[PDB]
Amino acid sequence: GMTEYKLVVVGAGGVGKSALTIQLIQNHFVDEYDPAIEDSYRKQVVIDGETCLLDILDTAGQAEYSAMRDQYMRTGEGFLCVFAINNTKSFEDIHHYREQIKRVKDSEDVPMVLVGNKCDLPSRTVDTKQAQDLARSYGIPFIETSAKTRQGVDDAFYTLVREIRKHKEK
Amino acid sequence: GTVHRWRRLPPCDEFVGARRSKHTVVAYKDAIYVFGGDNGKTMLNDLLRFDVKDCSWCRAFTTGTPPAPRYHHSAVVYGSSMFVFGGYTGDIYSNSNLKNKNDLFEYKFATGQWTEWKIEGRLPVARSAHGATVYSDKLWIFAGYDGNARLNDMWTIGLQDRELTCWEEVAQSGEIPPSCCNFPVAVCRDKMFVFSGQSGAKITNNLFQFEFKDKTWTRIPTEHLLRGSPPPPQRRYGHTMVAFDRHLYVFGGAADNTLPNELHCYDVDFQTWEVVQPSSDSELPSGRLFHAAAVISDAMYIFGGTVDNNIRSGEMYRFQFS
Ligand SMILES: Nc1nc2c(ncn2[C@@H]2O[C@H](COP(=O)(O)OP(=O)(O)O)[C@@H](O)[C@H]2O)c(=O)[nH]1
Ligand SMILES: [Mg+2]
Repeated sequence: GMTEYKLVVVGAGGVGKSALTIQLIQNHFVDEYDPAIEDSYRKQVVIDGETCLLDILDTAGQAEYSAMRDQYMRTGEGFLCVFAINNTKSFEDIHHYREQIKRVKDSEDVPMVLVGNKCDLPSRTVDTKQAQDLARSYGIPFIETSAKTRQGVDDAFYTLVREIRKHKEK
Repeated sequence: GTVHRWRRLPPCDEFVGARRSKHTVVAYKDAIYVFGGDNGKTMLNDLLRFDVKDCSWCRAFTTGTPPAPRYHHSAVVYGSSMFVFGGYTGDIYSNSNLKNKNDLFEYKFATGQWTEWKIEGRLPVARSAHGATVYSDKLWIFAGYDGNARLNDMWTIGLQDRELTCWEEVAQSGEIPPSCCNFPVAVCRDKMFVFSGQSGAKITNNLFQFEFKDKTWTRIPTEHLLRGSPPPPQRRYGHTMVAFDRHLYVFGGAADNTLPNELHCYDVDFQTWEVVQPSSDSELPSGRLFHAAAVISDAMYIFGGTVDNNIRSGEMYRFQFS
């Protein structure tokens, strides 16, 4: 099977969004990538025994949406809500970013995956239990990732694709 | 009244039209014509008319079926009529029936006549956030977002006879700007100019000029700034650029994490930049993006936009050129 999937990586600035999307595609960590640069990425990979076409938007910017983002946010089939496990503020903003997606698409069942990045850092501030509790209440998976070591990077993204498939089943 | 002065003109009351962004502004005679946009809940297709003389806002009189409510569309002038092209159409509140457009509408200022130009033959890809302008009796459209990727093609359409005209795609040569959207376009001398704009991975503060006569793009080597000249304005998107007396005036937009409100002036002949100094008694407009601009006589008019947080604006500002 050949199916396309529009994914949107959301989250506060500097949580890992860029370096995390770059890792899935080029299998290499990038220390410094322009914090306000927003463009799409594409990858053809097999998920659940089907060749998937991934259209991923690494998001940035704080003002009104560029026409490309405006449409990615309305057409996006699934969303990665990313926060840094060493930054409380990125975890607090997740509840806002969720309400954003819910109001944009006018639905309560929107495919989402909660991602706690930077788990390689020994300076953890957001307990794993907290985000696990939050994700269970939202009814979405929670995957801790490290773009530096690539741990869970493939899982978190592929899990979002699985959640899009599950929502399309109902 | 003073030279280089920001005057705060009476904003458009919600009694006439909702505060909006992503709209179009058009100058004709001594009036500003505002069309389309987003009020925060839904897309709009009303037509507003601001008379510069009495500073009177007004819901303009129309007859025919207007274009579908939309934003990120273009609007240009040709004689006694306005021309709207493209945009984003659907229902925001329910997030349904959303699509980009490539239709072409005419608005005769004399009669208020809305008339769709149903063009046959091959059409440009339906797009939004593109740039558009008029030159040599033809409507020029450039770049934009089509729903799949950012664009960099260019098309023309004759604006003389609806029955005989059809779309042609321009064979561009030269250093074409990278795929862009949410940028302003301005024509000066015999050249079309494009400054910055959301080009994703390749976003910079480069100034491109397009020579109409030989279809040639050129990146302005404004790196001469290192030899005394002031640096060009910081890279941005959703800003407005107007031309007046061989000078490009760039205002507004969202620049990374900021919403600067410096008024930048590009001396097109000297190929230098400058930050214009407003008067001591100027009512400075707050930083904004997705506003639209026009020029009447020797003044620039700024209407609308999003002004920090997500507060949409109906404010009208007038900068008096020399
Ligand atoms: N230790 C660690 N640092 C990371 C990780 N991912 C990103 N970073 C760092 O976090 C900073 C911001 O990352 P970036 O992807 O550019 O942030 P964003 O694009 O705004 O989400 C950069 O300095 C990265 O080097 C990670 O998994 N582990
Ligand atoms: Mg980034």
